[PDB]
Amino acid sequence: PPGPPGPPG
Amino acid sequence: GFFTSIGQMTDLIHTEKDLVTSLKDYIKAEEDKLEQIKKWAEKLDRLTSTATKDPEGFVGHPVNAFKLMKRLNTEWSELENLVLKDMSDGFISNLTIQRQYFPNDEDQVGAAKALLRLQDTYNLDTDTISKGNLPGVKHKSFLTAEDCFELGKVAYTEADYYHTELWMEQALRQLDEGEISTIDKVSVLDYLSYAVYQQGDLDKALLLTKKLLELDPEHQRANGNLKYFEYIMAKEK
Amino acid sequence: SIGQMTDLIHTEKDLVTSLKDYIKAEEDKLEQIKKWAEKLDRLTSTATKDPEGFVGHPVNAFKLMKRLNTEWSELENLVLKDMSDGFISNLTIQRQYFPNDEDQVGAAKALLRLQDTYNLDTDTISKAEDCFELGKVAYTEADYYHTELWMEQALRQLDEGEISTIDKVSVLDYLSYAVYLDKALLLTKKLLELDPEHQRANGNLKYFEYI
Repeated sequence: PPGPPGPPG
Repeated sequence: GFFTSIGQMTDLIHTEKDLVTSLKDYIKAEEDKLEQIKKWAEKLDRLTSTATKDPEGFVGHPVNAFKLMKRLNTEWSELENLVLKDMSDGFISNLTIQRQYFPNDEDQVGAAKALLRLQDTYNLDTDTISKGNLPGVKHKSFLTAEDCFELGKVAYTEADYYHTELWMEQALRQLDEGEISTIDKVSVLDYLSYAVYQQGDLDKALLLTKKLLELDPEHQRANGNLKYFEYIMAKEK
Repeated sequence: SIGQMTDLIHTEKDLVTSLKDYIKAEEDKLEQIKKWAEKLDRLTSTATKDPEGFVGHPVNAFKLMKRLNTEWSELENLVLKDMSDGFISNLTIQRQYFPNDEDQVGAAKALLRLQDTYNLDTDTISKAEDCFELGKVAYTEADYYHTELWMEQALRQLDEGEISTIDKVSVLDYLSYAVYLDKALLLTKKLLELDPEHQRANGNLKYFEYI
């Protein structure tokens, strides 16, 4: 399972 | 203090005008040195072009050789000296002195937040503000795509994804209409897709990340966001 | 030597091109700094017209905070960027093969010899600071003969309106020495009319009188 978005950021 | 905020900016304006005078005098000084050096180089071009068309006959007569020795030994040093002469110290000293009185990062977010507050307060879409159509007011003032980008970033740091989304879109629109800017669309879509994600618009975030990857197929986070978005959506079912 | 020189002119021409690149680069930086100055000049002029209303505008305030905080720093960096580094490093490298003070006197002394070998008169050779250097090289070698010839030649060139960095007063003092009473007394009197503040000019003329 994929990981959540990091700050752009 | 509200009126001390204005008094401070007004003082800052007078300071900034004076920095411009100091800057114009600096420019004037560089132009004079450069013009001297330019004349000097041209003169040296003449001496060398004429020399190179018959170098051996030229160099044997010793008066010319004497002249050749002197130029490299003496004239080129004077030139190195002129070239190395710094003309900016007056201006730099003054600026160094003035930065004591400059605003910091905090004053810049404050002004940004006041923009966000007027927008919220008068219910303005971002394109209206950027284009200078504020509740009657003249004279019009405008935001660059990069200004929009910065406002988007101030909102972002406060985790205000509503304003983040809004201003990045405004920046993006302006880049798309053809504004030349130091800011690139990928940076904006990076922040934009992200704000859209915090706000729970999975579809919009997926679409925008795809637009980013269209411009930058090897964008590392955007590739990660793409797989992620696609995963959660397939699972919401 | 000659073959050595051929390499030196090559070095000098190539230095002129590097010099041309330096000039072009400074010009571009100067042009950028000027465009930025003009823009700031307009905002500050518009603003000065009505300061309060101006900063009174939330868009101008934000623009103001950012420009002072971020933009003037970018401008300063450009102002501070030195454009001569490439050229200056190169000139230093090319300078190993430059002649030095001893070469310059060598070619100067050779010139005196050549003037001597083919008997060229001072009027003939030139066809002024250069002339000044030569009178002095002879004087250093106690060659009061060539000193007289050469100071007289420089003055001839100066009176004929060739402006030069050399002050004429430095030229006449040595020449009055060079003559060494009548030509000396005359030139000394000539020195003092133009520049009364010369110490060693006054006391000598006073000394010349008693003899």
